[PDB]
Amino acid sequence: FHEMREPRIEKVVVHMGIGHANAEDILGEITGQMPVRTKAKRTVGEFDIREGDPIGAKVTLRDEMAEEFLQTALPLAELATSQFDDTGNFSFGLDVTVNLVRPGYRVAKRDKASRSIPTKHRLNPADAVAFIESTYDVEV
RNA sequence: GUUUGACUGGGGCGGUACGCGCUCGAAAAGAUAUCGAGCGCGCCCUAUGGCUAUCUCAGCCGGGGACCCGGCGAAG
Ligand SMILES: [Mg+2]
Ligand SMILES: [Mg+2]
Ligand SMILES: [Mg+2]
Ligand code: NA
Ligand code: NA
Ligand code: NA
Ligand SMILES: [Sr+2]
Ligand SMILES: [Sr+2]
Repeated sequence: FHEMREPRIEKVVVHMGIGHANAEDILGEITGQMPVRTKAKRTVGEFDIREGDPIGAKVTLRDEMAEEFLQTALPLAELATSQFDDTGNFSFGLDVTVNLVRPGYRVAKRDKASRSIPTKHRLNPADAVAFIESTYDVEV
Protein backbone atom coordinates (compact mmCIF):
# COMPACT_ATOMS: atom_id res chain seq x y z
CA PHE A 1 0.00 0.00 0.00
CA HIS A 2 2.79 2.40 0.99
CA GLU A 3 5.05 1.49 -1.93
CA MET A 4 2.49 2.65 -4.49
CA ARG A 5 1.75 5.74 -2.42
CA GLU A 6 5.22 7.13 -1.72
CA PRO A 7 5.85 10.29 -3.84
CA ARG A 8 8.29 10.78 -6.69
CA ILE A 9 9.34 13.37 -9.27
CA GLU A 10 7.21 13.69 -12.37
CA LYS A 11 9.23 16.54 -13.85
CA VAL A 12 11.56 19.44 -13.08
CA VAL A 13 10.80 22.41 -15.31
CA VAL A 14 13.45 25.13 -15.45
CA HIS A 15 12.52 28.28 -17.34
CA MET A 16 13.63 31.86 -17.85
CA GLY A 17 10.83 34.25 -18.67
CA ILE A 18 12.66 37.08 -20.40
CA GLY A 19 10.37 38.95 -22.77
CA HIS A 20 12.18 39.04 -26.13
CA ALA A 21 16.31 33.84 -26.06
CA ASN A 22 20.05 34.42 -25.82
CA ALA A 23 19.51 32.72 -22.44
CA GLU A 24 19.03 29.22 -23.87
CA ASP A 25 22.77 28.54 -23.67
CA ILE A 26 22.95 28.63 -19.86
CA LEU A 27 19.90 26.37 -19.42
CA GLY A 28 21.51 23.99 -21.88
CA GLU A 29 24.42 23.95 -19.43
CA ILE A 30 22.72 24.01 -16.02
CA THR A 31 20.32 21.17 -16.95
CA GLY A 32 22.09 19.14 -19.61
CA GLN A 33 19.35 18.95 -22.24
CA MET A 34 17.95 21.13 -25.06
CA PRO A 35 15.52 23.90 -24.06
CA VAL A 36 12.49 25.18 -26.01
CA ARG A 37 11.26 28.64 -26.94
CA THR A 38 8.28 30.27 -25.25
CA LYS A 39 5.72 32.29 -27.21
CA ALA A 40 3.15 34.65 -25.71
CA LYS A 41 -0.46 35.51 -26.51
CA ARG A 42 -2.57 38.69 -26.53
CA THR A 43 -1.18 42.06 -27.62
CA VAL A 44 0.64 44.01 -24.92
CA GLY A 45 1.19 47.72 -24.35
CA GLU A 46 4.73 47.06 -23.11
CA PHE A 47 5.90 46.86 -26.75
CA ASP A 48 4.75 43.26 -26.89
CA ILE A 49 2.26 43.35 -29.77
CA ARG A 50 3.80 40.29 -31.44
CA GLU A 51 1.72 37.26 -30.45
CA GLY A 52 3.83 34.41 -31.74
CA ASP A 53 7.52 35.07 -31.06
CA PRO A 54 10.38 34.21 -28.66
CA ILE A 55 9.84 35.61 -25.16
CA GLY A 56 11.18 32.78 -23.01
CA ALA A 57 12.57 29.26 -22.82
CA LYS A 58 12.19 26.19 -20.62
CA VAL A 59 13.57 22.72 -20.03
CA THR A 60 11.52 19.88 -18.61
CA LEU A 61 13.63 17.23 -16.90
CA ARG A 62 12.48 13.75 -15.86
CA ASP A 63 14.08 10.76 -14.12
CA GLU A 64 17.83 11.17 -13.51
CA MET A 65 18.17 14.50 -15.35
CA ALA A 66 15.59 15.89 -12.91
CA GLU A 67 17.26 14.64 -9.73
CA GLU A 68 20.83 15.29 -10.85
CA PHE A 69 19.62 18.85 -11.33
CA LEU A 70 17.84 19.25 -8.00
CA GLN A 71 20.86 17.88 -6.14
CA THR A 72 22.80 20.98 -7.17
CA ALA A 73 19.68 23.16 -7.47
CA LEU A 74 17.71 22.74 -4.24
CA PRO A 75 20.71 23.80 -2.09
CA LEU A 76 20.51 27.12 -3.94
CA ALA A 77 17.07 27.86 -2.50
CA GLU A 78 15.40 28.37 0.88
CA LEU A 79 12.16 26.39 0.73
CA ALA A 80 9.17 27.46 2.80
CA THR A 81 5.66 26.12 3.44
CA SER A 82 4.03 28.92 1.43
CA GLN A 83 6.20 28.08 -1.59
CA PHE A 84 4.14 24.90 -1.89
CA ASP A 85 1.11 24.23 -4.07
CA ASP A 86 -2.23 22.74 -2.98
CA THR A 87 -1.41 19.66 -5.06
CA GLY A 88 1.96 19.12 -3.44
CA ASN A 89 4.02 21.11 -5.93
CA PHE A 90 6.68 23.72 -5.23
CA SER A 91 8.77 26.09 -7.32
CA PHE A 92 11.62 28.45 -6.42
CA GLY A 93 13.69 31.26 -7.95
CA LEU A 94 15.26 31.84 -13.43
CA ASP A 95 12.35 29.74 -12.16
CA VAL A 96 12.64 26.12 -11.02
CA THR A 97 9.47 24.05 -10.74
CA VAL A 98 9.25 20.60 -9.19
CA ASN A 99 6.20 18.50 -10.00
CA LEU A 100 5.70 15.67 -7.50
CA VAL A 101 3.08 12.93 -7.69
CA ARG A 102 2.28 9.29 -6.83
CA PRO A 103 3.03 6.17 -9.00
CA GLY A 104 -0.03 5.61 -11.22
CA TYR A 105 -0.18 9.27 -12.29
CA ARG A 106 -0.19 8.00 -15.89
CA VAL A 107 -3.91 7.21 -15.50
CA ALA A 108 -4.50 10.92 -16.18
CA LYS A 109 -1.76 11.38 -18.79
CA ARG A 110 -2.49 8.42 -21.07
CA ASP A 111 -4.63 8.55 -24.21
CA LYS A 112 -7.01 5.62 -23.71
CA ALA A 113 -9.45 5.41 -20.79
CA SER A 114 -7.56 8.20 -19.05
CA ARG A 115 -9.12 9.34 -15.80
CA SER A 116 -8.65 12.11 -13.29
CA ILE A 117 -6.68 11.22 -10.17
CA PRO A 118 -8.92 10.89 -7.05
CA THR A 119 -8.14 13.52 -4.40
CA LYS A 120 -7.08 10.65 -2.13
CA HIS A 121 -4.24 9.79 -4.51
CA ARG A 122 -3.48 13.47 -5.06
CA LEU A 123 -0.27 14.54 -3.32
CA ASN A 124 -0.56 16.84 -0.32
CA PRO A 125 1.55 19.84 0.74
CA ALA A 126 2.20 17.97 3.98
CA ASP A 127 3.14 14.78 2.12
CA ALA A 128 5.21 16.96 -0.23
CA VAL A 129 7.26 18.91 2.32
CA ALA A 130 7.92 15.58 4.02
CA PHE A 131 9.12 13.53 1.04
CA ILE A 132 11.39 16.35 -0.14
CA GLU A 133 12.66 17.45 3.26
CA SER A 134 13.26 13.73 3.73
CA THR A 135 16.10 14.23 1.24
CA TYR A 136 18.91 16.82 1.50
CA ASP A 137 17.37 20.04 2.96
CA VAL A 138 15.08 21.79 5.45
CA GLU A 139 11.46 23.04 5.62
CA VAL A 140 9.80 26.39 6.45
C1' G B 1 -40.43 66.35 -80.44
C1' U B 2 -40.45 64.21 -75.79
C1' U B 3 -39.33 62.74 -70.83
C1' U B 4 -39.37 64.33 -65.81
C1' G B 5 -41.40 56.68 -62.42
C1' A B 6 -43.66 54.10 -58.15
C1' C B 7 -44.72 53.92 -52.60
C1' U B 8 -47.40 57.51 -49.29
C1' G B 9 -53.43 57.59 -43.23
C1' G B 10 -54.78 63.33 -49.90
C1' G B 11 -50.65 65.70 -52.55
C1' G B 12 -45.87 68.37 -51.74
C1' C B 13 -41.51 68.54 -48.51
C1' G B 14 -39.34 64.44 -45.40
C1' G B 15 -38.46 59.20 -45.86
C1' U B 16 -37.50 54.14 -49.19
C1' A B 17 -40.97 50.00 -45.35
C1' C B 18 -38.37 50.11 -54.25
C1' G B 19 -33.27 44.24 -54.42
C1' C B 20 -31.47 41.19 -50.22
C1' G B 21 -30.35 38.65 -44.56
C1' C B 22 -31.72 37.97 -39.00
C1' U B 23 -34.82 38.45 -34.20
C1' C B 24 -39.65 40.12 -32.73
C1' G B 25 -44.48 41.47 -34.31
C1' A B 26 -46.79 36.08 -35.89
C1' A B 27 -51.74 34.02 -32.49
C1' A B 28 -46.56 26.56 -30.44
C1' A B 29 -47.29 22.98 -38.44
C1' G B 30 -46.98 26.30 -42.99
C1' A B 31 -48.38 31.11 -44.71
C1' U B 32 -49.24 36.26 -42.98
C1' A B 33 -49.73 43.36 -43.22
C1' U B 34 -48.71 48.61 -41.76
C1' C B 35 -44.30 55.26 -43.03
C1' G B 36 -44.49 48.13 -37.27
C1' A B 37 -39.94 47.33 -33.03
C1' G B 38 -34.40 46.08 -32.87
C1' C B 39 -30.68 45.96 -36.99
C1' G B 40 -27.84 44.51 -40.93
C1' C B 41 -26.04 43.30 -46.79
C1' G B 42 -24.01 45.49 -52.03
C1' C B 43 -17.87 42.93 -49.19
C1' C B 44 -13.47 41.02 -47.19
C1' C B 45 -10.01 36.68 -47.30
C1' U B 46 -4.41 32.57 -51.35
C1' A B 47 -5.88 32.09 -46.41
C1' U B 48 -9.35 34.25 -43.10
C1' G B 49 -9.87 28.00 -48.50
C1' G B 50 -8.73 22.37 -48.16
C1' C B 51 -6.66 17.99 -45.44
C1' U B 52 -3.78 15.83 -41.80
C1' A B 53 -1.18 15.66 -37.32
C1' U B 54 -0.97 17.35 -32.42
C1' C B 55 -4.34 19.85 -29.06
C1' U B 56 -8.47 22.47 -25.78
C1' C B 57 -11.07 27.29 -24.77
C1' A B 58 -13.31 31.89 -21.61
C1' G B 59 -12.90 32.93 -16.33
C1' C B 60 -11.18 31.97 -11.33
C1' C B 61 -7.52 29.89 -7.48
C1' G B 62 -2.56 28.20 -5.72
C1' G B 63 3.15 28.11 -6.62
C1' G B 64 7.69 30.77 -9.29
C1' G B 65 -1.76 41.89 -16.12
C1' A B 66 4.34 39.48 -20.13
C1' C B 67 6.35 33.53 -19.42
C1' C B 68 6.73 28.65 -16.42
C1' C B 69 3.96 24.63 -13.14
C1' G B 70 -0.57 22.61 -10.96
C1' G B 71 -5.93 22.75 -9.80
C1' C B 72 -11.29 24.02 -11.09
C1' G B 73 -13.69 24.68 -15.44
C1' A B 74 -19.67 21.20 -21.39
C1' A B 75 -18.26 26.03 -23.48
C1' G B 76 -19.48 31.76 -20.46
MG1 LIG C 1 -46.23 62.30 -80.28
MG1 LIG D 1 -49.00 59.08 -56.37
MG1 LIG E 1 -45.69 29.83 -37.13
NA1 NA F 1 9.83 30.52 -31.25
NA1 NA G 1 -39.86 57.33 -66.00
NA1 NA H 1 -44.66 63.37 -43.69
SR1 LIG I 1 -43.71 69.34 -70.31
SR1 LIG J 1 -52.86 66.67 -44.79
